[PDB]
Amino acid sequence: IETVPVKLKPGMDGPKVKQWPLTEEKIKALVEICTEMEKEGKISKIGPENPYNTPVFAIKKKDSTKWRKLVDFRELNKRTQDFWEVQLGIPHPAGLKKKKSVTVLDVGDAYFSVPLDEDFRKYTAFTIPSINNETPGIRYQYNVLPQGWKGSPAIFQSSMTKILEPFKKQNPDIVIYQYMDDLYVGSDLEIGQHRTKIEELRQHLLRWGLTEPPFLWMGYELHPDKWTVQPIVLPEKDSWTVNDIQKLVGKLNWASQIYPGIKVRQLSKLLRGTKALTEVIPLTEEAELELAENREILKEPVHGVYYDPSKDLIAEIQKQGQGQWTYQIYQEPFKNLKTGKYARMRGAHTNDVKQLTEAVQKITTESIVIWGKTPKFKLPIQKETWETWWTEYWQATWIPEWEFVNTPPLVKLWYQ
Amino acid sequence: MVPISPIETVPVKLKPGMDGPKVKQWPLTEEKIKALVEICTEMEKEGKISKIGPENPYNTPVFAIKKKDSTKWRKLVDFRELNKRTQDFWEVQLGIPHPAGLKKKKSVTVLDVGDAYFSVPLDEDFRKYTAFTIPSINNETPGIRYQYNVLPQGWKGSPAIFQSSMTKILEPFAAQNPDIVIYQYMDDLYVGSDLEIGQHRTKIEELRQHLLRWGLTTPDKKHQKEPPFLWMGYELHPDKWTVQPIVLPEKDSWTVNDIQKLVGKLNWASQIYPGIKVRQLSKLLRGTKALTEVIPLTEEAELELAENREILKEPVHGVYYDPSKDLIAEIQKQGQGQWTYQIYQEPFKNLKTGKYARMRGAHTNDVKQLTEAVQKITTESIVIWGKTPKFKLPIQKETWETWWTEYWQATWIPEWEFVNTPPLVKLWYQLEKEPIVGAETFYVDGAANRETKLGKAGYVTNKGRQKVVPLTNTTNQKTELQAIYLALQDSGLEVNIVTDSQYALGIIQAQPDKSESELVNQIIEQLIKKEKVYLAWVPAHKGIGGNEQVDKLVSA
Ligand SMILES: Cc1cc(/C=C/C#N)cc(C)c1Oc1nc(Nc2ccc(C#N)c(F)c2)nc2ccsc12
Ligand SMILES: [Mg+2]
Repeated sequence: IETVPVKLKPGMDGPKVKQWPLTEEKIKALVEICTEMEKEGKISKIGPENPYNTPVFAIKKKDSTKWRKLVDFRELNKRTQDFWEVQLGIPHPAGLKKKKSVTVLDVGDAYFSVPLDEDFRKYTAFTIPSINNETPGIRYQYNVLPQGWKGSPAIFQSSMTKILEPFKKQNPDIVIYQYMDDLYVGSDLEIGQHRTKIEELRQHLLRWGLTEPPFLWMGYELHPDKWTVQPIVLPEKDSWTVNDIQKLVGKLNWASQIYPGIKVRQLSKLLRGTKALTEVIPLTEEAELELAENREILKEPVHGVYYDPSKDLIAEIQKQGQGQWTYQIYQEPFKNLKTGKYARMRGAHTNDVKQLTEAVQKITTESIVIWGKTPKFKLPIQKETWETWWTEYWQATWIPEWEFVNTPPLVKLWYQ
Repeated sequence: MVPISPIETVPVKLKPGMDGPKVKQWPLTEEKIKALVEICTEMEKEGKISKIGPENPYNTPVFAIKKKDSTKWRKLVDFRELNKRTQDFWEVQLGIPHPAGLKKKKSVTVLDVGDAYFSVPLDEDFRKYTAFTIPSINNETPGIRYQYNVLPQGWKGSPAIFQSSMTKILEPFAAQNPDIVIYQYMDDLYVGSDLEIGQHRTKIEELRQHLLRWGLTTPDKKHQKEPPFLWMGYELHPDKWTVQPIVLPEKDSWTVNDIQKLVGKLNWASQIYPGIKVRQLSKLLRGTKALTEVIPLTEEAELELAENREILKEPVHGVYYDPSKDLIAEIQKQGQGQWTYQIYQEPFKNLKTGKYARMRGAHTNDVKQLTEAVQKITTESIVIWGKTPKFKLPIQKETWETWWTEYWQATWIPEWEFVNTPPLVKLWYQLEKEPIVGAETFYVDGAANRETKLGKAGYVTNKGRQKVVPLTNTTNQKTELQAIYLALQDSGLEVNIVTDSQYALGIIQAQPDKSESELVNQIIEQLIKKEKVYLAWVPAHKGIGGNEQVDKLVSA
C-alpha cells in the first residue's frame, strides 16, 4: 500500500527500445488484455511527454488457450538498480536442484496488488503498435509492479515470505525459490501428493487474493534429480579403421584441453604411413593401454571447476541432427559446469527454430534451478532468422540474452 | 456562447540539468521592426502570444523575412536553441502507412485542421522559455517582450503534442463510426469510407459537429484537394496506387552525386515496378564519396540502367489490401546476389514489389540468400499487413529438405511451395558423412614463411601419389587451401581428403557456392565436378603419418 522508492543506475536514462512488428492476432490479444488492465487500474494511458519504450508481445504458455502479455524488460532490468537494501541477496537454495519433483508456478499476477513508485512509472512505458501504422500506437505505463521486471519480485518479497509462512512451517522439507514471475516448489514426496502439495499453496495466495489470477492454475513439473549429464565417452570397437583412429586422436586432443594427462602418441604411432582411410588397423598393446588410461581419466571430474556468482553463465548449443541438440554451460572455457543433450524437441519435427527455441527455454530453466540466474546463449543460427521467429514459440515469462555463432565449430564432433 | 471543452495540456520539461535559452536578439532595420510589431499585435489579439514583463530572463531570436513577389513580411522565431534543451518526446509519425496495406475507399475527403492547431495550449510552466524580443525603434525604448501561449511553429514538441491532442479528440468519433477511417498528416485530416456519397458527408458534418465541442472549425468551402493525392511520394487513387512518376535523366557523364539520385529513384520505383536492379550502379560508389567525381559507368552498369529504362517505360499500378484473401509472395533470383519479389492476392495484380541484395561477406550460397530474402519479406509483411504471406520459391522441396537437415545451423522458412521458374536455387555439392571405400586418400598440407611469403602446398596418397608445389606471395592459410585444391585437381571422381587446417574446414563446412577468394571459387568448381568427397580433419603435429610426412614436405 506504500510504494518503495526505486531509481535507475547512476548516469542512465530510461529504456528507449523500438517496438518490433506484431501480427494481427497478437495486437488484438494485447488490446483486449490492456483494456481490462486499464479498467482494473494496473496501467494508464500516457501522453507524448513520455519518450521511453519497452517492447511488448503476446504468448501462449504450454497447453494454455488464452494469450498472456509479455514485456521484454531486458533493457529496463539492465538499467534498474540492484536491490540490496533489505536483503544482501537471497542465498540461492542449493537443495532445490536435488529434489525429485519441482513445480513452477506463475505467481506473476500477485505483483499487480502492489503499487509502483510514481516517479519510476514513466520508465515502464510500452506501445501496442498498429498494423501498417494506420493509427497511432496505444501507449501505456504501469501503475503497479509489472510482470517481467526484476524489481517486482524484489519488492514483493516482503509480502511473499509472509503469505507462505503458514505453508513453510507446516512443510519444512519443501524448498521454495522465487525467480521473476516464477515460484519453484521442490519436494521429495510421492507424485500424487506433489500436486496435493501445489494446490494447497495455490489456494493460499488466492485466499490472500480475495482479501482471479489468470494463469495460477497451471503447474510446470520437473524432476531435477533425474537430470542427466554428458561425460566424455570414447568408442569401444573390435576393428578400428584409420578414420576411426584419426577421429579418436582428434577427440582426445580436444579433451586434453580439459583433462591433465591425456596422451595420444601410442595411438598416433599406429597412424604411421600413408594409409587408406577405411583400412583396419590392429591396436598395439601400448595403444590399448594408452586408450585405457585416457578412458579412466575421462571418468573423473574436471579439475578446478567452481561456480562464481559474480560472473556470467554462458550456454553453447550445437545442432546434432535428427532432432538432437547438445549444450554446455560454463563460465570459463573448458570448465563446464553442466553438459546435456536433448532429443526431446516437442511438436517441431519439421522446424529447426522451434526446436532451438524450446532448447533455450529448457537450458534457462535448468540454469535457474541450479544457480538462480540465466545464461547468455551462443546460438547456432543467423541473427535474422532467430529474431524473425523466436517469439512465435516462446512460452516462458522471462527472456535471456543471446549472441549468434556464424562459423561452424569443430566441437560438434566431440559431443556427437 | 456555447461552452467548449478545453484541450488537455501536455506537461513539458527541459532536458535534465538544462536551463532555457538566453540568445541575444539580432539588430533589425526599422522597416522589419514595424512589420514584426504589426504581425505580433495580430497574434496577441488572436491569443497566440502575450506580452511579458522584464523579469523573464530567457530569449529566442526573431527575424523578418521578405516573401518572394510580395510586399508583405513574414515572421520567423528561431527556436533552434530552445529545441536543443527541450526534452525528447514520443514521436508517432516515425512509421508511415504503405499504400499496399491500405484498403479500397469509395470516398475520401480532406479537411484542413490549421486553425484547430492554435486551440492547443502550451504548458503554462513552459511558456516562459519561449520568450522573444522585438527590437525597439532606434533602441531608445525597451524591446517588446512576448511569450507563446500555443504550440509555436518550429518548436521541437509542436508536432508530437499536436497530433496526440487531435488523436485524443478524434478517438470517440472514430470508435463510434467504425465504417470510416481517419488519418492525420500535417495540417490535414483524411476521412475515407465505402459509404454512398450522401451518407459519407453527413459523417463529415458529424465530424465537424464533434470537432465543435472543442471549438475546432474546419473550412466550409470544401478543400481543393481531391483524388488522386500526391502524398509522401505516392499517387493514391480510389482503388489503386503508384509512386509518383519516375523519370531517369539523360546524361553523357555521371558524377558521384548523379548516381546516388539514380539509385534513389530506382529504390523508390522498385516497390511497384517489378525487377528493378541497382547492383552494378551501386558498385560504382564503393569507398569513394567525392560529390563531384565523375565515374565511368561500366558496360555492366550501362546494361543495368538500360534494363531499368525498359521496365520504367510506363505507369505500373498496384492494388489495395483485401483482408478476406491470402497474401502470396513470389521470389526470383536475378544474379550477382540480387533478388526481386512480387506480393499479390489475385494473380497478376500485385499489391507491391521489392528487392533484396546479398549481404557483404567473404563467402555465400544461394540458399542462404533466399532464406534471408524470405525473412525480409516476412518482416515487411508483418509491418504492412500483420501477417506472413504464403511463399512461392524457386527451390525444389527436395533441395530445401537436404539443406536444412544437413546444415550445421538451425534454419526455417514458413509455408511455401515450389515454383518452376529458372534460374532455380540448388545445392552444388554435398560432402560425404563417412569415408569412401575404394577411393584414393589424399593427405594434404601447406605452409609458408611469414617473412618471405614463400610457401609450399601438396599432398601424399595411399597409392604413392605425391605432389609439392612451391609458391610465392602466400600465407599459411592460403597454402592450406591450395593443397586441398591440388588434391581435388589430381584425384578421380571420388576422393578422401585429410587435412589439419581448421581454417579450411570452417570455410568448406559453411558450404559456399561463391566466394570473394578466387582460390575458394576454384575449390568450389572442383567440388561441383566430383561425385563423392569426404573431408576429414586431424590435429597438426601429432604423429599422424601421411599428415606428418606431407608436413615435413611442405615446411622444409
Ligand atoms: C484516408 C487516407 C487518406 C490519405 C491521404 C493521402 C494524401 N494526400 C492517406 C491515408 C493513409 C489515408 O488512410 C487510409 N487510407 C486507406 N485507403 C485509401 C484508399 C483510397 C484512397 C484514394 N484515393 C486513399 F486515399 C486511401 N485505408 C486506410 C485504412 C486505415 S487508415 C486508411
Ligand atoms: Mg602442417
